[PDB]
Amino acid sequence: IVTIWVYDPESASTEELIWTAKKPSLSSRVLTKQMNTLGQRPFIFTVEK
Amino acid sequence: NILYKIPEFIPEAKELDFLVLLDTVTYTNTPMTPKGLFFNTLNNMLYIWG
Repeated sequence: IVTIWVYDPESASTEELIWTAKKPSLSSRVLTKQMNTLGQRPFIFTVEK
Repeated sequence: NILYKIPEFIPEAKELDFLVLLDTVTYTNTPMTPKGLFFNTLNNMLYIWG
């Protein structure tokens, strides 16, 4: 099970830059819901098949 | 239901054009005077002006 959100490397927390986070920060949460309103959804695509 | 609390003072933006109004910002000293609001129902846009 993978959990995905959107984050901005300039206005992110310290954990999200070294890949040790579990819960989105305030900037990442607000940006994620703002991009969700505009109609953005991620999907995972396997390469070999 | 309450939707927003308009801040008393306008924020500061030295070189920025858009500012996503979070809970951690810096305010100036000039007061903020809201005069009206406008809703666009074709694209679901809200504007507050003053």
